[PDB]
Amino acid sequence: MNVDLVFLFDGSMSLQPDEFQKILDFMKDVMKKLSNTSYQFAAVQFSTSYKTEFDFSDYVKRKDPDALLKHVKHMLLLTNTFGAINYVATEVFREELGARPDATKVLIIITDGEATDSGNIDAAKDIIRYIIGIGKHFQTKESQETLHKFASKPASEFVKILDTFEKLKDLFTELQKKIY
Ligand SMILES: N#CC1=C(c2cc(Cl)cc(Cl)c2)C(=O)N2CCC[C@]12Cc1ccc(C#N)cc1
Repeated sequence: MNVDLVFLFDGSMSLQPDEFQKILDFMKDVMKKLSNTSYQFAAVQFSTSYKTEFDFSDYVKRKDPDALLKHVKHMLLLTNTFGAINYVATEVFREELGARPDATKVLIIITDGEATDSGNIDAAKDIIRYIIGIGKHFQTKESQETLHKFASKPASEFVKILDTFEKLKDLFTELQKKIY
């Protein structure tokens, strides 16, 4: 499983303390589970601006999820998802940062609300994109469909809607079952 995976997580002011922590814990749990594989990880927090919490080359050093995300500061601003995706496509998937030319590129977007910006995201066309929409903001079909534009096709497979943050645990279990 030679995959270069980037977690692009929402750090807007809409996330309460425990909700942000559950997002961080989900990323850590996934990384820990896939530590003995060819997976390589990078994580970017997005709100109004974007910040690479750790790059692929950082992950490779000791593969310590707890340590890699210990200094994360909850941004608590807006939700500029479109710009965040372009940021990942142009500033994170770079060989200079540890990305592997022959690895399959995957982007996991985790958010709890609609984007506060707009923009072309063709820069991420060679990236497999999943989006995890969490919470009441996505309780209606209409709101859920706004996430389709960020994900790969078909949305039925790349868009994951979770009613609560506790469901991240359920999602993780569901994902693990697929690789046997
Ligand atoms: N579906 C799915 C997949 C992934 C994915 C990961 C995260 Cl963190 C969240 C979400 Cl929404 C999707 C993922 O990275 N890959 C690589 C290609 C498709 C797959 C395949 C797969 C690999 C490993 C596991 C595990 N464990 C399960 C499935």
